[PDB]
Amino acid sequence: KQTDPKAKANSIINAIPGNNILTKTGVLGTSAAAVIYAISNELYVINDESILLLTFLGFTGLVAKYLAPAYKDFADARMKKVSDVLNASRNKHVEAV
Amino acid sequence: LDNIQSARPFDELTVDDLTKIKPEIDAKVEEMVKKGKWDVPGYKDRFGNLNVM
Amino acid sequence: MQLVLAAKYIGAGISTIGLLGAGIGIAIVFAALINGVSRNPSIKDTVFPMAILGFALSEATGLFCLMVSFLLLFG
Amino acid sequence: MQLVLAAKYIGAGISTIGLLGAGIGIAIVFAALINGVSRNPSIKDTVFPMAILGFALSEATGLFCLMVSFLLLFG
Amino acid sequence: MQLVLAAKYIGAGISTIGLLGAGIGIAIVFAALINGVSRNPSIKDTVFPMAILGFALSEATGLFCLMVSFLLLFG
Amino acid sequence: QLVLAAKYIGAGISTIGLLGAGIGIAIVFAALINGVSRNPSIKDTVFPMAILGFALSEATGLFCLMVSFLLLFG
Amino acid sequence: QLVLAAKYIGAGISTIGLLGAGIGIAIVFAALINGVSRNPSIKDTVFPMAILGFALSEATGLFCLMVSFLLLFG
Amino acid sequence: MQLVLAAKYIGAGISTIGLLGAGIGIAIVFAALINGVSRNPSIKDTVFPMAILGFALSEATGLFCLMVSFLLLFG
Amino acid sequence: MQLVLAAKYIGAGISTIGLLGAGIGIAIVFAALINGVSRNPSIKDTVFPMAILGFALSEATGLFCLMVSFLLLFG
Amino acid sequence: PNAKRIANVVHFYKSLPQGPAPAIKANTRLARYKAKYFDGDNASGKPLWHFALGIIAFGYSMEYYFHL
Amino acid sequence: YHFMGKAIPPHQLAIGTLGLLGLL
Amino acid sequence: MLKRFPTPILKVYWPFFVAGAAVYYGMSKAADLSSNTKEFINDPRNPRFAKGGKFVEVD
Amino acid sequence: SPLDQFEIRTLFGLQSSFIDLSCLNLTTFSLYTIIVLLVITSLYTLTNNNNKIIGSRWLISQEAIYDTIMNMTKGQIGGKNWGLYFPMIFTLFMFIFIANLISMIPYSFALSAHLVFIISLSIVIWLGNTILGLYKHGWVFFSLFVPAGTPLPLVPLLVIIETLSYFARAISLGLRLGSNILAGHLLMVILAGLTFNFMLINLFTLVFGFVPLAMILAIMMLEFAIGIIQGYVWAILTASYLKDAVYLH
Amino acid sequence: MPQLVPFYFMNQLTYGFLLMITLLILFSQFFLPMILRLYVSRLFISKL
Repeated sequence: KQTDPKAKANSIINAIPGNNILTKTGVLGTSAAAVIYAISNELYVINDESILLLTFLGFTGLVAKYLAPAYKDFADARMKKVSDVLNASRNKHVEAV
Repeated sequence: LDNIQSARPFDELTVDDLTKIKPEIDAKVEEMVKKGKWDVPGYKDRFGNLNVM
Repeated sequence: MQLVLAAKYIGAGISTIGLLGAGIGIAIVFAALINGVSRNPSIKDTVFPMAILGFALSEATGLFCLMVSFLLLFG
Repeated sequence: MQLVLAAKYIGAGISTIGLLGAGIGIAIVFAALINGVSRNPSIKDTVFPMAILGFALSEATGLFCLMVSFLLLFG
Repeated sequence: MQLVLAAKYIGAGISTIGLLGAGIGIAIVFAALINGVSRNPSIKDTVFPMAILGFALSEATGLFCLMVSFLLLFG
Repeated sequence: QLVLAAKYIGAGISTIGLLGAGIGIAIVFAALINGVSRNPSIKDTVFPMAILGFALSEATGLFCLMVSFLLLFG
Repeated sequence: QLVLAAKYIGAGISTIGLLGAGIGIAIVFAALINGVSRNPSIKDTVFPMAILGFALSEATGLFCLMVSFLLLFG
Repeated sequence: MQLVLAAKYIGAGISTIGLLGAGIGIAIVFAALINGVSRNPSIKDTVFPMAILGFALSEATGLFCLMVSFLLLFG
Repeated sequence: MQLVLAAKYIGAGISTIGLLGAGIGIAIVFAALINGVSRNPSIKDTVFPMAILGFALSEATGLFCLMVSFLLLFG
Repeated sequence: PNAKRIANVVHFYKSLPQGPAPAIKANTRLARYKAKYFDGDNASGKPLWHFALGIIAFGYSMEYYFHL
Repeated sequence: YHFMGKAIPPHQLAIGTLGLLGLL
Repeated sequence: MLKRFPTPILKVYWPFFVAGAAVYYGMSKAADLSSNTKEFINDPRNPRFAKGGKFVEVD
Repeated sequence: SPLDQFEIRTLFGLQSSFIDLSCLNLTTFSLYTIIVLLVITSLYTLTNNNNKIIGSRWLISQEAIYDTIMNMTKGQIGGKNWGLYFPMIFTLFMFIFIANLISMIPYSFALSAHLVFIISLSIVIWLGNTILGLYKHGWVFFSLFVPAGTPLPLVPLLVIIETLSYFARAISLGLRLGSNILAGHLLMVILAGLTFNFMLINLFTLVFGFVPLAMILAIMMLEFAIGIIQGYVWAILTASYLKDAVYLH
Repeated sequence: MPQLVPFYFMNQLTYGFLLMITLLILFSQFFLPMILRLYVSRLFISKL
């Protein structure tokens, strides 16, 4: 109905149906139902501890935005140093024979 | 040039493969544990220990 | 029976004053850490375990007072 | 239950005093930070995380005395 | 009830003792700022934001005290 | 009546925090003196920071003072 | 049973003495940090003096805790 | 004699407030000990028995305080 | 009567708080003594009696604190 | 000398040449879980999020069944 | 390595005080 | 997988294990002494009720 | 009751009438010990991709923990044989380090905040220092109780209030950790309980009700620090205590 | 405090000490030397 929704939402439903999914007719065919069941049946009570859950979600967001690529760069540099010295020492020593 | 003739999977060499080609590694590690030396002599100088502090 | 719980809660209130002896404690430890690193930049990796050691091994004496407060409040 | 609820308010009053530890504490940490930057302006990115760490670890001892007051007010 | 209310006024009186921590502390921060500018004047623009940060964070632990004081007044 | 008496007790209690200002203002002015004496050329730069610190520590004392007045009158 | 309630006030008041102990362990390790930072070759010489002074200061903070335990349990 | 028996325990609690002075005092003595040996390594054998002398002489006050606490608690 | 016999014990419990003055005072005296001996060794024979003189009347102020507790504890 | 030579060529002759016996995958319902998340170049920290979500779900089910 | 009354130098002295306060 | 190495963990750590047995026994007697108090003699999940006896219930 | 998060509930159950078999049964505490054991097993078994030398990015973490506890226990006991007490100084770390990250997960449970287990573990380590010290050094083990060259007329005082500090060491080492974990969790739950009832009054509070949420986020940021630092402080004090017990000063 | 004083003392302590002896034997014989094999292997390829 919209301008670009008929392709973007189609690719979203295709990527939701691209991994062994026999529900390619409607990707949200069973999900949007079970959401209504959980809301109307009161399966998740909003709790005292739910605010702690929300702050843990925000904490995980901060970790996955900031600490994850920094640790990725650190681990990759250490991995490069390990593989570089371990390869170059044996190469330059074995070449002299 | 038999050293270069056998090719080099050092990025994917298994420690089980070194234990199979060298039982001396297994004996050295076993005696080094039995006496109690968890230190590795001469490791820290060329390889950074990466302790936090 | 009201007197027991009343004096119980008063004593539990009294037994949290000792945390001002721990706030200043952590303060003086990290203050000396800062002044020791600033006047010698190559001592950090030797003075930092003594910093963490002195930090928690000084808080412990405020946490004892907090446990007296918890045994009053809930025990 | 009027006596125990009157004692709750006095206990929450007494458990406020321990915040002065943090109030002097954060200041001693940042005062050492300033006096360490003035002796050596090159060690800023080494020293300042330790100042933030000492800030947090003394503010924890402040909040451990605030939470007893929040128990004695309501819980 | 007068017996609960009078004790609430007493607890509100007791609570504000902890603000002397902030009162000493903000001044310790600014005093170290003054002694730091007098050693090196070219570092004032770098150091003064952390001085006003220390003012804010030390005023925080005094206003928690003031918060408990008002909650023992109007609640 | 007990409540009016407790008002005066709490008003008496809440003035203890003024010693915080009474010590801290002096630490600021002491650093001011020891800064001017070490370096006289920085006096006009340093002096407004001392005035600001006096004002802020005075405000921290005046919070206890106004809680004392609220327990007195209001 | 006024005594059963008044022993809890005593167990609360007798826990204030740890205020000195925490500041004490701080001053000891503060001097240790300053002494290592001024003289880097004194750590193994003077560190047992620091552990000794800590042990003495805690025990003399611990007197208050054992008096509190005697009041609360005896 | 419930009032006097309660005042025994209250006085035994309030007695050990002054015992924190010994905890600060041992620390100030050993603090100057570390600070003095840090300058001169060769002054240890003179200063260290003097340090334990000052330790015991400052310890006597806290021990007298704890003694008055045990006198009020046991008689 | 029990009302004054309680107050005797409570006042004796109060009067040991002043002992922290002596407990810190002996420390400052021997701390400056240790700093002076470690700073200048050969001045010890002159400096040490002044430290004993300061300790004597500081401990006497501690005994002045303690004697009111003895006076109120036994009548 | 010889002490390096009869060390290094004798070490090198049975060094398996082309990265032989590769065994890049298997089928045990966790080796496929180890290859996608934990092995050589994937290595990502998403299993921490899987594990945290597992404890959140399990603890919420237990808390709802007992207290709510 | 103490020397009490010019006697044999005592071992460490620590056990005797604990033995004195034990029998009380 | 993993090759087990015979590290000496008994001729090194025996007083830890002896202390563990001693604290185990002392906490057993402490638990039995605490499970018969006035507050906890009518909590129905204690192991007294699974063998024989029922409900002293005189406090 | 803000402290209901530490309730121990029995799940799988077992009983009898012959023998009291109620000691062992799968419980919340027991299930979280099974989870701690499986996590610590998972950090080393499937971490190592097919026993490769290069040591993939997951193994750098358990490399750094190993190295920062080797270089910590070499600088404490540091004698002829320091490595003989290295597995205990590592497995006292990893239990407390994993059992204080699992407890941070919102609907979960603190193993470390049970004083009866941690104080028991501390008393176990204290008696295992005294027995080891007596066995290794005879009757002269009590030479630990005199500091250094001290004047003899004040030695027995300095022995009494040295031994009092020697058996305060039994409960202090545990109660430090117990107090930190318990106070941190009780702080987070009480501030969550206050900000919940802050946000159920009139709709103007859900507007600009982001600052108490940010304060709780800051306390959760602080709580990982106060959880990992205690896992380090345990393993530094029970290295210093083995220095005292093994080597006489 | 009510929650840390139940009947479950022997439960807590039993699974705790079983886990301690488990992790001790398990760490010491399995997992620390599988790191130390990596160490000796890296240094042995480095010395060659």
